[PDB]
Amino acid sequence: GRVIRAQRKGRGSVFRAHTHKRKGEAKLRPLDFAERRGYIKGLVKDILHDPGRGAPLAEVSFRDAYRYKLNKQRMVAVEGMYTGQFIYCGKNAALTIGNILPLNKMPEGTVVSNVEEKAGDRGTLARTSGTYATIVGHSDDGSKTRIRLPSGARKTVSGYSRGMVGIVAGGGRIDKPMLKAGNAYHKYKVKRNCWPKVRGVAMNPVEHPHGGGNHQHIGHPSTVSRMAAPGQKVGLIAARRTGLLR
RNA sequence: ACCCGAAAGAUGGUGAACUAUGCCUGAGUAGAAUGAAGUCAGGGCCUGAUGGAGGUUCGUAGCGAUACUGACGUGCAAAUCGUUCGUCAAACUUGGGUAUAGGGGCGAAAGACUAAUCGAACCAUCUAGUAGCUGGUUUCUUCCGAAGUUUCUCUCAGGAUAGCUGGAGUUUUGUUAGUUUUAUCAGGUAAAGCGAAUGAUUAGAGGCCCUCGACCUAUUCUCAAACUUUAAAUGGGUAAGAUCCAGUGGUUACUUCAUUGAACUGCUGGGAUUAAUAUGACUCCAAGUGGGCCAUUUUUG
RNA sequence: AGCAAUGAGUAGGAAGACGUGGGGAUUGUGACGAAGCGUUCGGCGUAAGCCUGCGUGGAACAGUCUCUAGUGCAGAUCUUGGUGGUAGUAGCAAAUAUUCAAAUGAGAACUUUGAAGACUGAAGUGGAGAAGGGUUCCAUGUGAACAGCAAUUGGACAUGGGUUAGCCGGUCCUAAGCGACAGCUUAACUGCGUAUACAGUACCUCGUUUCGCGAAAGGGAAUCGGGUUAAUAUUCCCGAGCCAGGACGUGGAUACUGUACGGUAACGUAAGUGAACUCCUCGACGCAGGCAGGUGCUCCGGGAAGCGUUGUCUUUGCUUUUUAACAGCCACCCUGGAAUCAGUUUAGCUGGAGAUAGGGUUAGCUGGCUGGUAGAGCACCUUGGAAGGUGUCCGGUGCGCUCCUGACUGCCCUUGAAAAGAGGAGGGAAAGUUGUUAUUUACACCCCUGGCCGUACCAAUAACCGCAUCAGGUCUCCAAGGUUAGUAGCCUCUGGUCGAUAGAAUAAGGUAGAUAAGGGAAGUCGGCAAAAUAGAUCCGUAACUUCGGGAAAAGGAUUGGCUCUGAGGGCUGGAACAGCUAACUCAGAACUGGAGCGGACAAGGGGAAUCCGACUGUUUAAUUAAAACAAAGCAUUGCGAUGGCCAUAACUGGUGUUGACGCAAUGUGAUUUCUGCCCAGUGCUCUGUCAAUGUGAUGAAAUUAAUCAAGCGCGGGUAAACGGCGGGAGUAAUGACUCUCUUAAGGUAGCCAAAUGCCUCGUCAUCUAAUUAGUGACGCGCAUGAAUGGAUUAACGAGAUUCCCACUGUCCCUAUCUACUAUCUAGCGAAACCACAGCCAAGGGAACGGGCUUGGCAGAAUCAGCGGGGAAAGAAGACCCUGUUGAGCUUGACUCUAGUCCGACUUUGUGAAAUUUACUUAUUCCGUUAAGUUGAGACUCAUGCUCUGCAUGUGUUUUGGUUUUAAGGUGGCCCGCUGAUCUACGCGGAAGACACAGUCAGGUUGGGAGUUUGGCUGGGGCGGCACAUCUGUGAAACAAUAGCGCAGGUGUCCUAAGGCAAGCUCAAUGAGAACAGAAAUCUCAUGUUGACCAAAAGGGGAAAAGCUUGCUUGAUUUUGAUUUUCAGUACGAAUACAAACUGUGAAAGCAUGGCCUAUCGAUCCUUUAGGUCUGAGAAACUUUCAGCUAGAGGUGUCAGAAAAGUUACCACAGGGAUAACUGGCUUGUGGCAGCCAAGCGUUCAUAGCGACGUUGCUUUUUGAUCCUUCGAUGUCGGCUCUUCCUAUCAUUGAGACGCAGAAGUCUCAAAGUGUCGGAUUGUUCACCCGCCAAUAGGGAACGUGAGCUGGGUUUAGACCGUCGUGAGACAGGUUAGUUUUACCCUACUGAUGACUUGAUACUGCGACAGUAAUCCAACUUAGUACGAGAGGAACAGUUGGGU
Repeated sequence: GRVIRAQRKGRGSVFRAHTHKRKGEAKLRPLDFAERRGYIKGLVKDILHDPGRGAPLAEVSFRDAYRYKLNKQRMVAVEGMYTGQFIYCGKNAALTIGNILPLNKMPEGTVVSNVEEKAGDRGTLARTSGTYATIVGHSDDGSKTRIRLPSGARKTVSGYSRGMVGIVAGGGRIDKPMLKAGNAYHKYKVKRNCWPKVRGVAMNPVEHPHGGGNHQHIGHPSTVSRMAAPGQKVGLIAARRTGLLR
């Protein structure tokens, strides 16, 4: 018996995300008339450290098309982007860093960040610091487009989907070692409580499938099926291959 | 269901005032030591200042609790007191608010903590839960008076079954017996046996040159729970007349070569206790008991 | 009534009586005394019981026959209540402390007041709040009880009284979060809940957020001084203000063809309009560091008051000298143009994107001056018996302490809330025509109102929580002087307190605290405890190293007081001078002292190595702080959102305000250095078997071949997945090398008697006088080894080991001193425990008696101690076994199951083609403030072709501006349309008849549930089957008869090895026959069974029961009886007939399987055989079904459940029916002593020995056993302390010798005296170094835990190795882990003490008990005796030493 801390994480409660001083969900500007029949001049007013992520957020000030008021979207900041810079969102904007073109306008070989999976998605792919999705090639029409993701994989995507030209800022922030436990602690405090992880072998055979025994060993295969239930699925899940790569 | 007694199970609720962890908003922590980058000068990268970094060191408050296996141990105290000791600007300490609840939580992981309750909290109920196991079980006299053995049993600390025992009814008195005698059988122990079989065993004799041998013939030493020709004592069986003996007729699908037999029956004779001694001899219902131990002789490891 | 015989009794049965509460019937008693109770007034009955005198009592009760029951107590660790002994006992001992007088009172160690003396010692025991408490606050009064002595006192008791707000808080806002709306789930209970139609009577034009709760520490309108009450105050009063809302009035500003002016500017002043809408600011924010300035505090000096000291000195020491909120006034611009760069901080920074400089503007604090304001407050003086006065002044100082501000510098894979509310700006909507106007409601003054609730007190060594007035715990603020680096320690001022039962003595033993000559760990498991070191300055500092460290390494010297000298600033008037003057900081010298001086306080012991973990960090609240957890680094795994992992009954959520430099799931554990081989096993993963449905055939119909998903098979990959990694001979003592059997691969690099090596205290060095320890090597390593990570490693450690120096009372070896105790008194005053009690020896006994038997004995009553006994107390043994008792955990146990994968059907419609791919409306997903979609059209320029063309086509992109309440054009008499195109009401996309969902079907599913995990048993377990069953023996001559006794056997075999008849004779021996023998085949003679009969062993058998041939199937059918086990049940096996039908033989007969004794199976269920059979209950026919009778399918635990582990995290009921200790019986084994005489002993059995044999003793070894103990006798060893035994090591006196002397060996009387210091190990033993006269062996519950110790063993944490798939296991190793109570009785040791032919006093006697001395050496005797020589004694005497 007893439920494993793998299983307790879905329950919510104490494993929820620490969202409080985070400064708004980062997105592209919601698909307008203006963006898809021409373009709309943004102005970058601020650049902000959002806590619990590597990327900066640019805060951008568009004029509203219909009312007198002045709107404000917060993007994930492509690097080479400064306070005072005009961004130009839309279909008929130039291919330069900052700007938010649809993917069919971008000529292949282009580096793109913060890309929309669907049309009007607001921007899902390649948002983490340093990353980008490169364009491979178009359709005959310009309807659909190939992209290569930060993983490796190759994704067909609608051409009327859009993203920012250039690489996301905060590039290469894993090349340092955190020397201290303290520096790990300050990292995961402003995210969820996922730290410190206890090894399941140290636990008793109640609390985990590995734990127990007069020597500190696992005792059955660490590799486990996709078909196994909640609370079996620990260790190496559905693994094609094990051991050191080459 | 004679009375009292579990470890547990389930149903429905109450708790984070202690503690575990997250979140929001507040507060807190002398004085020393060491002297990182950066900067300034002088000398040809060295020398001197400057500077004030660190999950750095010494050490207050605060958090903690190593040793004395000190004191105390019907305590001041259901965890305290003394001297000593760990850490002290951080993965730190801490108030209030808020989130997580019982096969659930929370866990820098000890099965820890979750109101002195934790290898599954607490409260009430199902519940007077079940117990082949412990402990108790309340007046007097009178009469009779056991068993620890048989078989079957997931049986070996229990049952069922028979026996031993009591009570309630009857049948009934030349019939009973843990005994001998008279006559007749069965038995293979004790002893005895090997110049009897079978098996074990010592000793010599007498049967082309030896030679111990061979084997044979008559003798000899000693033996046997799983060898025996022979064979006691003590025990065991049956019989000793009225539920008998004889003579004669009938019945019969049996039996015979045949009223020849066989068994059963009718009648007619013969006979009253036909060895000793003593002496009146079913049916029902039910209890307790099914751990036994000892002694003389026999006897197995 | 008579006669005779008889009379024990637990468990148990039956019979007759006695007694109790009520009902029915009947006979009665009683206020002249009922019931009950007490009693030496008594009586009766075998007894249960009954009757009754006397006393008390005051109202109901009894006898007899019946009916009825909540009907009889010594026990239940029974229940409730009451009461003892223990006992006037344990005890009231922390927090330094009280004393004297007077007053009050019945009464004073304890109340109050004074005087002294102490403590607290501003991170206070002080002054204020919160939580919690709830009247404890204040006054007056008091009989109890309470305040562990007292009490006149009180937080007790009683009767009264007390809490005043626009400004102090709540109230208002929103945070983490939480309730509800729309709906959505569910039978509801619940659970989810950001979805929705939520200003200018009438006319327009706007319109995206839903209501509320959530902070007495976050945000926020405004308050301060003095006085006042027995108890309240920023709340009352006096005075001085401020804020929110709303406002009259008089007098000023400004405008009147339209909202003030000034300055070059930064910006300014008494005023100086600003609607909709929009943007901005404040509210609004981290930590560390130093620097500067300020408040308050502390400090030094002068002046004026009062006070203190005065034998002596002292222009002296101390206290007071204060000023509130509120109100007024005291970075940026211009000129200019920088290199010979300049300005500037403690630190760095700043500057042609305009520095220095000169002149301005602005921000500010808790700064200065005046008002407030001296009238108040404070300190004094004089008249009244409360009136009136003077004074309150003027300056310094600082790395000082406190809090605040300011600008800087640094740190982060950490970047440090929101909303209410207040204001600004852009915008220009409105109004206003020189007067009742109109903007000013904060232009100045004036006027009015401010609700509701909290408000006392404690906030802790007595108001809270711990059952309590409990040495415990519980958030915040302020924080003085001296010493010092210092909020350290030590002493003090303000404020607070003396509350903690006292007095007397000063025994042992305690508790804490001191000190010890000589030696210096010899003590001990172990340096445990305690010592020693310690501050500052100057000098000096290694191995090793990740170059940062190690380092305060190690190792040295100095320090006090007093008198001097030198160096280090600031402000004034213009070569540097002249005046005035202020810090505590360094350096050095002289002198002086009992050589002291960080003088008290405070304050590291050090060094050399090994093991583990890198480090800081964390942990088992109340036995485990570590080597365990974590950690950074390293590596693997899954996942591109219709997704990965996870929650949910459902709806739907978490990760996710997320997107691979990410989230999720694992394993290793910094750095350095490496991570070898194995894919057969078990997992994981990659591309024949065969369910439901549906289809087709058969038959009257129910029923009864193809097709056939996933999975499993088949075929690959994968070890930083679980894991695994060999033997044997020969060969130059050794085996480079050759051969051989075998695995998926055969342990590679490394490392080792390891925290891992059984043998093992391994072997060789080293440390030691001596080492089961430590270190360094050596490896056939029981059982090392590579991210189950291998080998290292600086720094670090309340970690585990060893050695050295220093230092010590740990030790030799104990001794003294201090306080509080114990002790004695006054007052107060428990509890555990208690069958009855308390002197021993032996005996027997349930095998270690306080009681019993036989002895020794035995004299009141008491006090202080002590730990031998009471198998003392504390707990229904936690070890072990039993139970058809559990629970936690595991899995390849049995039965399932959430989840998931897969197929079918519904959802499910419309098309097309020969299963594929078109449609869109079901259904699904995403986005938007549902704003611009579909198809046509022109507006501008533009690549440019022809002015008008199809179009391909674009138009804001040059700068951190602005874009809102449209202008224009044009029509209605002041309001419209166009500008701003028509189109069709599809908000815009993505997917789409597939997903999803519902119901069935199949696979997977310790994630989870429920359950099980035999018995016998010289304890259980392992082993075995004694669990069904046969033979022989045990077995004691009928029968019966046990053990885990003995020797063996069975789960079959066979159409013949069954049946019958006939013929024949077998094993073996003897003598014979070409090839031929020891064995072939043939022949005669002899052959009592010596062969053979399917198999164990035993019976039985010769014209057979054996062998060979012939013919056959009785090994058939129908059911009963009997025998065997036995209950006289069943099964099985067998026997004897009956009624059939066959076989063989001439026939008699024989044959119902084997010549006889073993060779096997209920109910239920299934299955087949039999009948013209019975039933399916409305009636026929006819499939299927149910029956009746007889076989088979099987339970071997064999009279017949369907079944794996583990628990050291454990639990319950029990068990001495049953193990691990002592004790008891036994004595194989161990130990000790005899008897015989073969030989040894030059010769000689016996001086001394003693083979082959043989007889005893012992309970100091170890077994064997299970009697005692499981509602507990505290399981090793050491220390301490006593006594006993003799089987004598030494000492005394002898005897014998292969005894010359010396030295010995053997034996007798002998237990009087003695038997030691150390190294290693937990040791008991052992083995060494040494001494000595000698270092003998044993017992006393394997003496000795309310005597200690806790090293070992034997709980819970953790590590290694081997075993196990795992949880876990180990008589394998390793480290960390609570040792409770005496005050009872006796015993022992000490203390008083009643009484006896009187009192009292002194001197004595000595029954009896206990005993104490014992060893060695030197000098002479003596270089003598004796001896061939070497060597070499003794007694008496003398002198010392040990214990």
